[PDB]
Amino acid sequence: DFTQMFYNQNVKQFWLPEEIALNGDLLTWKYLGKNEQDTYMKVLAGLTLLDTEQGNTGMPIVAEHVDGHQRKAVLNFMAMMENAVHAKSYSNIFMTLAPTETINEVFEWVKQNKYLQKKAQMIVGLYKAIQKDDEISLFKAMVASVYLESFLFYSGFYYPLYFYGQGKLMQSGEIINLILRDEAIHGVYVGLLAQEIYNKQTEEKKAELREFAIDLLNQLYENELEYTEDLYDQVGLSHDVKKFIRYNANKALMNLGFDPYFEEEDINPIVLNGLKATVEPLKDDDFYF
Amino acid sequence: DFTQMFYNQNVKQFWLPEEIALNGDLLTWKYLGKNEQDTYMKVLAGLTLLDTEQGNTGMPIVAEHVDGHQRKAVLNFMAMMENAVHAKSYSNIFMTLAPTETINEVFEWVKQNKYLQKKAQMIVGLYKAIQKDDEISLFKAMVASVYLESFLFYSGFYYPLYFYGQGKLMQSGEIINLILRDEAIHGVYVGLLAQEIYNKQTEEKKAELREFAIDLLNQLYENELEYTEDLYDQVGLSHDVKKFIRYNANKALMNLGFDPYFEEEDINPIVLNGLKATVEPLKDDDFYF
Amino acid sequence: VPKWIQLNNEIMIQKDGKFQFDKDKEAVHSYFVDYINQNTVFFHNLKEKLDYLVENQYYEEEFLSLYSFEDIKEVFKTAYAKKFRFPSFMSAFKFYNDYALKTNDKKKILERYEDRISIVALFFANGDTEKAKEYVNLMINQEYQPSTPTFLNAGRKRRGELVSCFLLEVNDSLNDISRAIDISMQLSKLGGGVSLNLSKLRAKGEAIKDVENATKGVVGVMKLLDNAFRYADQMGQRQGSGAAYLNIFHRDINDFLDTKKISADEDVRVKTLSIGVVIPDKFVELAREDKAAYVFYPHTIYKEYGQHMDEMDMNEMYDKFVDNPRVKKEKINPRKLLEKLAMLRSESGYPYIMFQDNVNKVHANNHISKVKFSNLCSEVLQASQVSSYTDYDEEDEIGLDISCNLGSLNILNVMEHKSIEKTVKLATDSLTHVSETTDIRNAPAVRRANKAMKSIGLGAMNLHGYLAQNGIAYESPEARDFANTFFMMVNFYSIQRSAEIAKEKGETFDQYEGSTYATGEYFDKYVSTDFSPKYEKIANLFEGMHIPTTEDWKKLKAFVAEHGMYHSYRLCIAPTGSISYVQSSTASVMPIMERIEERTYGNSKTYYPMPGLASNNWFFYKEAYDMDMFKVVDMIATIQQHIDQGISFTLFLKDTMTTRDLNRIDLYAHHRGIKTIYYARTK
Amino acid sequence: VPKWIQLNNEIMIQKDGKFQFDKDKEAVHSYFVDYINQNTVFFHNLKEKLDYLVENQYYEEEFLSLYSFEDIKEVFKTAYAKKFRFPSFMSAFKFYNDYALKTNDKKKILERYEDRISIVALFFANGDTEKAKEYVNLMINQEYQPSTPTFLNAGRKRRGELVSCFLLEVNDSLNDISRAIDISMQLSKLGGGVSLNLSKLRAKGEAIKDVENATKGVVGVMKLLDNAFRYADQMGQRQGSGAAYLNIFHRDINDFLDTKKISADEDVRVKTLSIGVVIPDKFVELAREDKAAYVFYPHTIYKEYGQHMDEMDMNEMYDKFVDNPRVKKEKINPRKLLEKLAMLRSESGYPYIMFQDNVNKVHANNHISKVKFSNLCSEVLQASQVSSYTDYDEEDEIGLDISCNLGSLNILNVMEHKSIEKTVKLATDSLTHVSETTDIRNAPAVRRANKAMKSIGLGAMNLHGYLAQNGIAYESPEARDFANTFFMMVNFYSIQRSAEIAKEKGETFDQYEGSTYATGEYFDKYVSTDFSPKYEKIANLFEGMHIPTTEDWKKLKAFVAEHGMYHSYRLCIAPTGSISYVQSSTASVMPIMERIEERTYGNSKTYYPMPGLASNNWFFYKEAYDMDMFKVVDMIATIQQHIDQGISFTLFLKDTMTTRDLNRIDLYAHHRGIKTIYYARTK
Ligand SMILES: Nc1ncnc2c1ncn2[C@@H]1O[C@H](COP(=O)(O)OP(=O)(O)OP(=O)(O)O)[C@@H](O)[C@H]1O
Ligand SMILES: Nc1ncnc2c1ncn2[C@@H]1O[C@H](COP(=O)(O)OP(=O)(O)OP(=O)(O)O)[C@@H](O)[C@H]1O
Ligand SMILES: Cc1cn([C@H]2C[C@H](O)[C@@H](COP(=O)(O)OP(=O)(O)OP(=O)(O)O)O2)c(=O)[nH]c1=O
Ligand SMILES: [Mg+2]
Ligand SMILES: [Mg+2]
Ligand SMILES: [Mn+2]
Ligand SMILES: [Mn+2]
Ligand SMILES: [Mn+2]
Ligand SMILES: [Mn+2]
Repeated sequence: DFTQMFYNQNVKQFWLPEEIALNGDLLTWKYLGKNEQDTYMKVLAGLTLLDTEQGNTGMPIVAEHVDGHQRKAVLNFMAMMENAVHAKSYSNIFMTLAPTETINEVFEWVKQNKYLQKKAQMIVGLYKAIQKDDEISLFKAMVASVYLESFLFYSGFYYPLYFYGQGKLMQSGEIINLILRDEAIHGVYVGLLAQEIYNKQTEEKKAELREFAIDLLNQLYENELEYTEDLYDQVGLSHDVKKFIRYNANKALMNLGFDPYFEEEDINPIVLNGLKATVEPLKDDDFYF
Repeated sequence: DFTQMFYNQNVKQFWLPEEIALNGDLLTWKYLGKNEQDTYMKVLAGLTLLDTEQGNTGMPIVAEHVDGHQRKAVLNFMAMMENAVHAKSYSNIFMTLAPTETINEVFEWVKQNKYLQKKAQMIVGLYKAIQKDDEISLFKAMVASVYLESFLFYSGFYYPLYFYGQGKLMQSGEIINLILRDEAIHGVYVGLLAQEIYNKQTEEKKAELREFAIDLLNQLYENELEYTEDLYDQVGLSHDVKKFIRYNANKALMNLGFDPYFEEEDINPIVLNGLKATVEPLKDDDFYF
Repeated sequence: VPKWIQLNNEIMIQKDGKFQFDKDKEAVHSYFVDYINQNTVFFHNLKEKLDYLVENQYYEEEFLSLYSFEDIKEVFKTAYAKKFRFPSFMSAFKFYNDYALKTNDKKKILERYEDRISIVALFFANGDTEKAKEYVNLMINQEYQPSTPTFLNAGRKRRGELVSCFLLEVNDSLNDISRAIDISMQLSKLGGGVSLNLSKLRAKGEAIKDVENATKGVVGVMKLLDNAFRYADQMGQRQGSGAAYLNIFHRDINDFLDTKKISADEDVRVKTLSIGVVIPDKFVELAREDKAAYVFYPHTIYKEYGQHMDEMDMNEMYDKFVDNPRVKKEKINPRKLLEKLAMLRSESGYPYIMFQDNVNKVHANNHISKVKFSNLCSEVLQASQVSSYTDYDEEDEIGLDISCNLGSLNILNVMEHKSIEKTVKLATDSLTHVSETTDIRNAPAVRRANKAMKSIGLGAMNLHGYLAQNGIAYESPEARDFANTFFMMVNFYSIQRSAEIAKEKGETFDQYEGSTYATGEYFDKYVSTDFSPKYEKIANLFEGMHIPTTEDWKKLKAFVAEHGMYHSYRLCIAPTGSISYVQSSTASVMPIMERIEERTYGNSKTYYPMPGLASNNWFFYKEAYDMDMFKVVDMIATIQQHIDQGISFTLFLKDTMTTRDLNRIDLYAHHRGIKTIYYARTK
Repeated sequence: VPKWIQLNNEIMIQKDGKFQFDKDKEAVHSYFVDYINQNTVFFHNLKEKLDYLVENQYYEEEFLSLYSFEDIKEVFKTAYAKKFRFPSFMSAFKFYNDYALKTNDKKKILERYEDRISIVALFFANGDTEKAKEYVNLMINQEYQPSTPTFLNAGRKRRGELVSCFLLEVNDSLNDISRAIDISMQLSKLGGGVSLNLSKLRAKGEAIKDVENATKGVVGVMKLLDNAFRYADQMGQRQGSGAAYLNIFHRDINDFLDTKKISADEDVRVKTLSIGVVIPDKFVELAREDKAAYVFYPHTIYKEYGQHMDEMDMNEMYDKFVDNPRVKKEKINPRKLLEKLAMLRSESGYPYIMFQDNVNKVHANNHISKVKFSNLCSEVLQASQVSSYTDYDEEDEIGLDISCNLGSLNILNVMEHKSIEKTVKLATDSLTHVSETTDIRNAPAVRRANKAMKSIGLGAMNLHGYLAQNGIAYESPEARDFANTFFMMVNFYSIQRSAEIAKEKGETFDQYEGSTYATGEYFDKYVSTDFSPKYEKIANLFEGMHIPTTEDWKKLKAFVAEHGMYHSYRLCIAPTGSISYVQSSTASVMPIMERIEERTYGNSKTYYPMPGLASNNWFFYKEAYDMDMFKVVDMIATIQQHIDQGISFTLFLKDTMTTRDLNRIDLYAHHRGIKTIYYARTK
């Protein structure tokens, strides 16, 4: 009942980072403190890693196991967006704002950062555990994917949105908003596929799947807290970001058909403010008036 | 040396089925004989069936085994074009020209056809034989992929190009020309990835891989001749189609860095009208002799 | 955020469900109370100011030396007596950011609006204090606006040329191609937009010294020109802008067009080179009848007939070219080519469309040459003769390269002052002065054609603004009636001023005797058709002004016959990009794109409502995209029937309409007599 | 596959563990008895052949009209009396595919080797039958080989220019840049490789008339020249090849080098324009001492001193540039720049390296100008004066743009015939004739320099072939002794012929009086040092030939002082790429790249063994990559001490060695007096 409308929405949202000129951010970037620039680079690098694995591994593997040519076409399109559009856009931002050595250093930093490695290990592990014709392993990977789309990106998204909302780094911010618009629909779509599998189960099996989903969320959440503190303490924003990730965790649960897990909190209003042509042939009657 | 350049060319060639209005083809379709309509339907179904294998297996399997983030992104983009763009385009052409019952029957026929099946299963067999961390099996699959993209499609492309060059079925011919333009670049790109593997091999292993490629080409070519007579004798075109197959076989070989196999022939003019050394610092006393 | 920017952004904040337009006025005050007056250099007297500007190489000594200091002071006093106030913040911002003279360190303002206007008037008058005061009253009433080159650079020592539209003919030779590249670089260095005709160049696969398949076609020349324009970019200030025009019957026309496709490779696509296509009536006839057309190899035609393909009438030559075995040609589908043009215009707005026969059926100087191509803005339509640039130490055959002189009437200000005649004549005199004072030492054909043709372009702007502030819809028949009458009066007084200048100086433009002005044919439709308003509202708009009748046109025809005409061309309607802001006017005769436009300067946002926009005239300020393009074509044709050159005519399309709609608009423009189509801007 | 192709491939099929070299000979026989004799066009006699070639616009009739038909028949009979046989298949294949005259459709062969040699000799002699026979005997014996332009195009109606290389000086102005682009296109149209000195152009971020940070630097001119050479590509037959030379002290030197980086962006990358770097001794001194160097802005230096940066000696003016506050400069690390040069040469073989002080410490015409850059093959090193191309309608100050005619001595054939003197004098006469009949109507500085300098380039080929066929290792001291003696003889007889031509014509080259030839300084090392062979084997090799001593050199010095020299420059050793195949000779004085080279033609593959390769001389034909580059540098310096211009010195590197090894080789070349380094080819 939904794939065709997701297909149409995904293809109509198609974009490339080159559509957005980035040289306009040069001055507001220059004006940020060293702490702010450091957090910003690292935040986008963490996002780049997530999209790299979502594009290389997550979306293609889910596409392989989901039945139906149209469902596969949507998932293939989403996979392309992850690595050919999203992951690449971050390099466009980096290449504009930062010198090569700072770019090299931040990519070295992703490799050695323990929270980023842990979250990649956990998510990719679940993707690679999918067994052919085994719907339960597939469900588990789809939960992981929804948590990546609708929860894990948000510790990263906070900062570009926080600046966009203050009228700073608005070109980079425009790219990020386009990425976020895509991930929101990706999280909903994968969520609907996960619910399909969940709804086939006995009540006993469902109870176990909820346990899996909640245990996984808590484990990812605890790691994300440490990651958030590590990045944001130097810019004074860790508590604010934590509220934001809890907000988005609830959205991820809802995408999976589950009740919200965290209590509602006031999000920084700045971040809330941060949020070919058709061809016809010529008729002989078009030449006369 | 080449992936970013191909990335650029691929993404700038992006297109969607909806861009070409198909209904005006009915004004020339109605004037074709039964044999012409039959051949066109059968050719179209042949292309559709082969391209589905490439979207579901060929491109995603190569993307899975190739190392490199940027290569995986380009390959993902190509897989997307197969599943999201090409497959929808072929379906659109069919739905415009034939009623539902006729489409189902043509696909039943082509699905049972000996020459279409022989080539489809030969290609799919090589994709299924790729082994993790075995570059020889990957190379063999890449050869199969290049043969599909740059050679096997062309016994089929001939007919839409033949009409397109005569002013018939111009809307579907425009679509086919866009598809063909994508397959050409797909073939060239996968060809470069195969040459990379080939160049890492010993001289004996190279000679063995050359023998594999020529042997495979021979098997496919002999089946193409039979496929060609089976479809094109009823419309009197087989002689010229055979010249077009050999010409495209030579292009496929050149994509794989191999010499042409067949002598140069002229093509039907109607179809033509349709168509790093180690950096070591200076240590001083290198200026004195 | 500065106070004036807050006051400007307060416009969008709606009070009682209405935009706070009046707040914009307050912004202007702030922009002058907080910024302009603080950063404006003041002197004890005008003598000290003039001495400082002359000594510091800001002004030129020659034009100021023609007047006594008392006369210059009187001109400045006349400029300041108006007490002119910018009605909107964007007008003052655009003037003081683009046109006001600043110090070498670009932190202080040396010129106010009155100072710049006085300097331009003194430059125009060339020693006549009364004429300078007349120019000052013309520009401070904002009835006439010199173009951006003239307005910005008049009287300044550190300046580019006062002409920025240049049309070059390129002959089919390597020497001529290299000379065209050199001249394009020199004119872009002067700050001018350069248009080159590439139709005489032989297509790809032609013979060079009887060796086959040797020519690279016009696409290689376009690559060379694109590199030349990228290199010559006004000393790294603005992006080098160039245009290339090719006849649609040139064989390279597809490859030409392929230079603007997004899928084109790096060795095919030209990024800083605009492209225009010249479409003769023969192509439209072939597309209409669905007959397959032929694109010809220009060099084979030149070898067979001794003349270039674009130098002869394709309507009578097409059948002979097709039937000639020695003329090489390729089969094309003209309807497919039209669809390709529409698709390319949808994607990028390119190419410009020139309807050759629409231009040349009313061209007054067909004896000199037929108009083969247009300018970078697709409104200059003049006769041009190609030059034969030979080898070194060999005399070149210098032809005629078009370079017209731009200047725009403000229709609202002109008509509210009831001064069509005086404004048109004074603008013609100023354009004549600027054309006479232009001397380009690196473009021989441009200089020769400027000396001979004496062609000027007198445009108009604020047409939609005037119509909306007078309760007239741009698409209404009353608007077309007003445009007909107003531009017929503009043409009448422009011809009268040209004939008066010819009588005073005793000279006409070169080869005037063969023109339709000399034979009286040009005045035919003017001595038989009365162009008085057919609607009472338009007649009341023209109240207080004498509307030339058929008898007046007969008298003007006799006067032109007796005395001649000084200018080969007089009227051309340019886009008027940034000067429309300073004049608080809508751009050109085009309808407005947006009622309120949002712009981003630095890291700040700014809001410019269209001039005179309010709640009462909000509906009359209809956006161009919402308008019917057929009625816009009708209005532009109504204006074009009184303009000797072309009009920069941009199509305004919605994303919903397809290439069939674009082709229909183009074909209706061709049917209605539209000479050029500039852009296809999709909303 | 053809029979001769199989016979040529039979070489690599070893018999008894040895290559079948003799099979190659069989191939030639097949290639003649199955292809050449069947595809040749035979006439009843020579009269019909000459008439057919004249009326069908194959031959120019003017040079043939200077001889009666009896004399032409005698010349052709002299050519055919030698019964010349190509010893290898590739020699005949290369001649009949690249140099033999074919029909318009290229289906038949009109010119044999003897026919081509006779036509070239008749063109050289200019009406002298005995001189034509002398040239015929010189070329049929393969003692002398005219360059590819001269050999291919002499006496042809559809010919290009006989000059191979052209060197242009580009002044720092838009007019001069555009003229340089035009001249580059004109000379590439003529088929010659064009080299442009960009060191006078001001760097990026310089002022164009008081507006600062306006210039695009040498990279924009590089892009313009790259597009010009792409457009002018010999009518699409041979890719347009250009060279850009920049002084290492230019501020743009990094950006210059960045044009050849494999990671360069498309807006910077240049792909059809070779790059060369001119390194004064000051840069090497700064790098040696590890003192941070300064690159300079040329326009600031020109403003302060009135002369261009490359117009004066950096070794004496570098400190003045650095200490001058009015000169703008940027800090660089000279060792880092050297490492960047080595890395670039490892990656792509660029830039060419020109050691300016090594060129100018022995340059004989420093009074006219210092050598500031080299040609596309980095072997032409001549004085050049920049031209002042002014505005249109203004007279241009025409300078001197380098251009010389190439011709190579076959060392093996010259020494086998014991005719160093006769071959050198006849080659000098032929090159003088080629210079005299060269008249380029679109390059004024090139024409003036050809008329005044009268510079020619007499090269040499088959040095390694002669050494290996005589049992001398190319790296051995005996080989360097042979090169010293042979090239001293070549220089002696070239100077003697130049002085004899000056005496017989009563004219010297322009400004000869200030040259070191006139003052006698040039002969210093020749009147004090004896260059006779120091080894008995080399002396035996030179038996039967009078080796000039210090007394002969003193007599020649007196003769030059009395009569002068006709040629400013006489000897330059070009790479001699494809014409070395026809002569059965190793390319230039460089060591062989490979003993047997496998080249793919069409769908077939062919193997060319080095001339004279066999079992007994297999290890004397040592491959260049296996050789010590220091000993190759020693050989090239030994030859260079007797060559007034440069030598195209290609470095042959192994993949194992680092950029430090390349830098060491470059610094040893600079230490040993190497003037230019051509290529860094890595195996
Ligand atoms: N809208 C405006 N357009 C142009 N200049 C303005 C504008 N508003 C203020 N100025 C400038 O600021 C000055 C101050 O004008 P203000 O509105 O305070 O009163 P005023 O009676 O015009 O003043 P003044 O004594 O300067 O003539 C004006 O003389 C003028 O130079
Ligand atoms: N290696 C070669 N180089 C040049 N021309 C050759 C060569 N081999 C054969 N030819 C040409 O082909 C002809 C074939 O004759 P071939 O050499 O076999 O000997 P022939 O008939 O006894 O006569 P001759 O050797 O006296 O010319 C030669 O006369 C010559 O014109
Ligand atoms: C016109 C122009 C010049 N230049 C550079 C290249 C030339 O080497 C250099 C000199 O240009 P010139 O032609 O000499 O400019 P000019 O004579 O008007 O200025 P000046 O009096 O200072 O000489 O300027 C650009 O880089 N881009 C341009 O568009
Ligand atoms: Mg010509
Ligand atoms: Mg200058
Ligand atoms: Mn993503
Ligand atoms: Mn996603
Ligand atoms: Mn496909
Ligand atoms: Mn494909």
